[PDB]
Amino acid sequence: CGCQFTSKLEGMFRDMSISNTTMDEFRQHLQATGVSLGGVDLTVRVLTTGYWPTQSATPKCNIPPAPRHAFEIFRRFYLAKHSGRQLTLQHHMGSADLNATTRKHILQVSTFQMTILMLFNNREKYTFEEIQQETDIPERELVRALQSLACGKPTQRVLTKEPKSKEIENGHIFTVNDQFTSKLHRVKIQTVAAKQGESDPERKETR
Amino acid sequence: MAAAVRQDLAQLMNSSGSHKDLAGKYRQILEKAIQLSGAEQLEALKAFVEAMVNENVSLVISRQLLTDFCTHLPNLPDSTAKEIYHFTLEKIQPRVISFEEQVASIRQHLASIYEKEEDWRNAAQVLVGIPLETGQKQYNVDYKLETYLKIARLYLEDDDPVQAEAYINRASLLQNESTNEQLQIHYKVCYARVLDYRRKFIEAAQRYNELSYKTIVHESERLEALKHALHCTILASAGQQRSRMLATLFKDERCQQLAAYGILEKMYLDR
Amino acid sequence: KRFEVKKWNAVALWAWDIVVDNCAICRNHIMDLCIECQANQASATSEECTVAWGVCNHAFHFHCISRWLKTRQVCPLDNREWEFQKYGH
Ligand SMILES: [Zn+2]
Ligand SMILES: [Zn+2]
Ligand SMILES: [Zn+2]
Repeated sequence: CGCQFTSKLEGMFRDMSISNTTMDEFRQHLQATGVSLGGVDLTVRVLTTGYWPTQSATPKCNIPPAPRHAFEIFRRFYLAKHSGRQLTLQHHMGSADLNATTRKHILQVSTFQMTILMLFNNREKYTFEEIQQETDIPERELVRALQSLACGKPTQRVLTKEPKSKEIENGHIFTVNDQFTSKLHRVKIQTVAAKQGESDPERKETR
Repeated sequence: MAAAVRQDLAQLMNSSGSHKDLAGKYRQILEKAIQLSGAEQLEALKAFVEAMVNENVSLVISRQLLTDFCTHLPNLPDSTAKEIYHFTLEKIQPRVISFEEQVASIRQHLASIYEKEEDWRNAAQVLVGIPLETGQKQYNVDYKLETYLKIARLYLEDDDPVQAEAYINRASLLQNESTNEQLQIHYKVCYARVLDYRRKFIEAAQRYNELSYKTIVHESERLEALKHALHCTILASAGQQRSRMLATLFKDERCQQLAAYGILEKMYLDR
Repeated sequence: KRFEVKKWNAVALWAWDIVVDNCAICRNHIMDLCIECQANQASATSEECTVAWGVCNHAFHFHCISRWLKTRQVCPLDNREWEFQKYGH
């Protein structure tokens, strides 16, 4: 090809290069002490806005506490040793491992349901109203993220509810089941990425 | 009796129940703390602030009780309440991304208090700290314009151009979005003041002359703006633009009213 | 607690500002016109002279770096090196 979006790919790969350079320099940073904890095992990445698009709107959702501390530390570093540019927060991407606890099976949360798990860490037995009122949580993407732990789950359920039903209600309580059958210590719930057909909307807008 | 208030707050934090009942109990505790005075009231309100920012307390409960606390404080005079304002401003950092209306109100109140004690430097420092750009509260254009205007006005008497120049830049950036006519007039007055201050006496004279032929501006304020235009024109770099401005200013009769009437008469009529 | 977060794989986006209050080719300012236009009036039509932003985030008046690309040479910071990523501050 020529140079129209080959530069877009150049920047895309530049972003990965800068991400790994930042990863190794940050590893040197936490090798030299680190004061408090909360940065137990973190993987923060540096990507530019001119090569990774926003997606829809640059959302402004909330952040879980350990992720809050990680984002604050990364922002302080980027404003201290990479000054001249400020970060913008968005909510579409990422992942995390949720250490649950007869064995200790570690879960996986894709940056959306981990706010609900934050509210549960504070105190569980919440409901849809609790996670929609005190979270500043987005639209039905929230429903898809939440149904991952409860709806359509095999016999490794980690977020059980009393009103057993297919459709989602409002006043329904969440609990936890140990589920010793889930011997896997890195069980993940990959409800996202169900298809890759590129639904008409995005195709039409980019056309 | 601040220890009793702190113990009650700690016990209520671990209590389980409906949101309305907990909010009412916490509001009663806050009212009891306000009824105190001196160091006891200071420590009780500090404990209340610490409890509100605590992770355990509900989001709605925390935000609403901080709002009520911030509304009750202006009743207490300009005193150690300012110290607890600083303490609360420092306190809001784990939840500074969830709610910022309380932070913005605290910053505005602290800036007003500093302006009361002839302190534009510290009021400017406080009011700069507002995160207007974020949009996570999505402040309407009028509020951002008012905040930037206040910072620019504060910086004019603190005498620090660089940051006020950038703030005027951003106020102009978001300026062509706002609605209020009186706010626009105030912004134009402040911009003309900035132009007069920096070196832009000719541009300040132009802006003041443009604002002089207005209606909503007070006749006294219109006369003051015209006097500023006249003084800027006299002090401006003497050239073609200054000559044209002097010729234009030789038409207003309220120019003739002013004491510098003779001065620009001498300027334009050549001597 | 019953659930505890162990890892995180966040993606952090950033924006480029390097806000300053000066120019290069006209030596006046980021805003408030340039050498080739001087005043605000005299056939401006809402002042058709804005700030141009490059891919490297350097900021000039559009007219300034436009004539820079036109007058001396086009090779220095050509379409391969200098892009046009924004118009206005
Ligand atoms: Zn220019
Ligand atoms: Zn021009
Ligand atoms: Zn450019």
